[PDB]
Amino acid sequence: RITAESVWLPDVVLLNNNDGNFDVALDISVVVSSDGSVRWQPPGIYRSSC
Amino acid sequence: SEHETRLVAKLFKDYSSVVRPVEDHRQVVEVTVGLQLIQLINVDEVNQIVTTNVRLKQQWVDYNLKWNPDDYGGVKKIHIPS
Amino acid sequence: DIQMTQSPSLLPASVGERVTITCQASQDINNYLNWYQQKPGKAPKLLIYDASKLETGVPSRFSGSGSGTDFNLTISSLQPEDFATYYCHQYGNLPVHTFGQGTKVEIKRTVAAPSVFIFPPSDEQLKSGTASVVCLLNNFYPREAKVQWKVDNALQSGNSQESVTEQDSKDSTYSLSSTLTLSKADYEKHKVYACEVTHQGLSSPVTKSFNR
Amino acid sequence: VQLQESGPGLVKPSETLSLTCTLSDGSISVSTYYWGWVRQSPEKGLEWIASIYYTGDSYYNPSLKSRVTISLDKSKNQFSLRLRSVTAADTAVYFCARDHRRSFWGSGSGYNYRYYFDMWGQGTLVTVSSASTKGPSVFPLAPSGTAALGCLVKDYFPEPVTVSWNSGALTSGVHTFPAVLQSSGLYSLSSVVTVPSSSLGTQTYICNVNHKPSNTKVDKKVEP
Amino acid sequence: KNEELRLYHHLFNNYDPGSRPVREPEDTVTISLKVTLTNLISLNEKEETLTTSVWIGIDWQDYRLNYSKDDFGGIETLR
Amino acid sequence: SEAEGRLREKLFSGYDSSVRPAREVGDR
Amino acid sequence: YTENGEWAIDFCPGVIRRHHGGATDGPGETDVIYSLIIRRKPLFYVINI
Ligand SMILES: *[C@@H]1O[C@H](CO)[C@@H](O)[C@H](O)[C@H]1NC(C)=O
Ligand SMILES: *[C@@H]1O[C@H](CO)[C@@H](O)[C@H](O)[C@H]1NC(C)=O
Repeated sequence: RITAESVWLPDVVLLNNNDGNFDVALDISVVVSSDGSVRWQPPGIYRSSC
Repeated sequence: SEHETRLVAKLFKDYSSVVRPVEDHRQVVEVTVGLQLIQLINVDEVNQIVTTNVRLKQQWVDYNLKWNPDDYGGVKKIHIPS
Repeated sequence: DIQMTQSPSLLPASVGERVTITCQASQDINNYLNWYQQKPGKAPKLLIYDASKLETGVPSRFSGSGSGTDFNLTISSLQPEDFATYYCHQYGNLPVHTFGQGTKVEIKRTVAAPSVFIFPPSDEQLKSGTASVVCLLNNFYPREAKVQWKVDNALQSGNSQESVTEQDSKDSTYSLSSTLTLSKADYEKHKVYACEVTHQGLSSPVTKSFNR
Repeated sequence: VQLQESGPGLVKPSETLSLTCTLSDGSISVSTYYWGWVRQSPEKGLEWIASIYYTGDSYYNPSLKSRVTISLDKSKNQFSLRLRSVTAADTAVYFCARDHRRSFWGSGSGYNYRYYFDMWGQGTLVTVSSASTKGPSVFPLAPSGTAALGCLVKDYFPEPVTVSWNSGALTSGVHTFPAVLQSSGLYSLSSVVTVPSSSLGTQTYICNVNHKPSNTKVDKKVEP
Repeated sequence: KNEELRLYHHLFNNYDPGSRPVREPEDTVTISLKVTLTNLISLNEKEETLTTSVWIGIDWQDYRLNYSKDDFGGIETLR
Repeated sequence: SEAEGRLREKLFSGYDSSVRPAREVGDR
Repeated sequence: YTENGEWAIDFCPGVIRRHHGGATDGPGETDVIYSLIIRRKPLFYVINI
């Protein structure tokens, strides 16, 4: 379990956000398996245009 | 990744973001600016403020950030923090 | 307008040699000159810009120098991958460009005399109504050689075409063919046919001939 | 990140040669670049044709300015060349190139500029001839301590032709020469090979010539 | 080589932004001040708040950051 | 967690978090 | 300059003030005060109220 800023992350963002906030609410940590698999489940408070 | 890691290490070994990215101080940095309007958020008439969502595309050349792809595994493009 | 003359048109050299190509501008162009390298079957590649500045990723072996009129492209230690055709390019304040003539850098070796062969037209080609006489120079260095066609000891002109191959890696030599094309009647009108070869590596010219 | 030329490889005389250069991973609407065309020929060397700015400003080689029209297309990120009244002297390898413009400031004078071609395409060969597809004629040039022989390939069009000796078995000492464009407008060459004299009677020598547009396949046995 | 880099190294390789640009402790630094108002955004009476958009021009002298354009190829300004 | 620390130091030696993981150029 | 919809800037003098210069007051202090004298345009209240 490694802090997310220590590893490479894809720059996945909410493109259709309304308030200009693109990214997640908390970086938390990624879970890295021995085979190189990385799972990341960050929280996000999102205001999307509808 | 190994090639790109080596390249990113090489490019920023002695890089400076303070001075303009020119090979001569008389050279002018030429920037192409293009605005994209995504959304017209609001038009406040009382305070006379228009809120918009935009992308501000900026294109220029950094003459200290060139490399030969053949020396780095054929890497022709990278993404780096601004 | 501005014209650029590049010399030499051919610069034989060996690995480790220091070579220099020169470019002369008709007018004064300050340092508004770039240099390009081009390998066979490839696009030109920028080496030096502003007549003295090395482009990023270029080996330090290449250097450029000069002011208005006269400019230079020097290679300090020629390497196996530096054999190519080099060009000088002139530009102004507007995108108007003039390229100098190419300068080829080839592999240097000792002088090799040609093997001269002479082949008549086949009877099938005569059945077609034409006649090709093929005179072959095999394995000769340098590229400079002269071929002349003689008909019963009468010189020809304007009816011979030359073709030459590139330098081969194994022996670093050249090969040439001269084809002389005539009609069947003109071919039959004369008896003896010869090709006459002059080369710096030959003590005297060598003639190869046949009779019908 | 890359440039790609596209256009007909053959143009009839007096027609219009049309070429189009497409950008890969880039935009044509950049202020620091012009987009230009440069042709290379064996007899003329490199020769710049024209350049165009994204705002539409064009600059031309004075010799070719009358016949040249360089144009732009921002939607497709393309730029094209149209050379009119094309003749045999226009046969050449056409490269599309990016003219990198650097701007410099002069005190009291303003902007002054410098140029170099930093990006080139692969280069599209264009041949200008009124001839049509035709098959080669093969003639054996029979030999006279080492003896030379060969095959003469005459009057074919268009290039190229692949020559092999003994189905590729014989390669050492084999030399195939570049094609020569005759006054008739048709190509020709000779493929020669030197062999030991003592093997002339013991070894068989056959030349296989293959010409793709005409689908001509000739296996000519060269013997005395 | 960009002369700006050499000028920056000359001015900032030995420089203390935490110290005032005074040769003696009791010397005073003089600041030339201008305030340019771009927009008067609002005056909220309920909150008694004036919202304005401005930009402040602030000029002064730093003897440590002094240079001549002749010694650096004609550079007259460095950002 | 000495073993975990050793594993972390082994993994993050020469690791660039800004570099996308692609063993070969063209790998998605 | 685009004037505010409700407020017109009539005056804006600036003054450099110095104070606390006495011996007992300790080291002297200074500041710069700009006095935006602004006028309301009451058209909305006249029309609507
Ligand atoms: C190029 O080098 C040659 C040989 O050293 C010299 O004679 C000539 O003046 C040089 N030309 C330049 C620097 O333009
Ligand atoms: C600043 O330094 C330059 C030389 O770099 C010198 O000519 C000048 O007198 C100096 N100015 C001051 C105010 O000390």
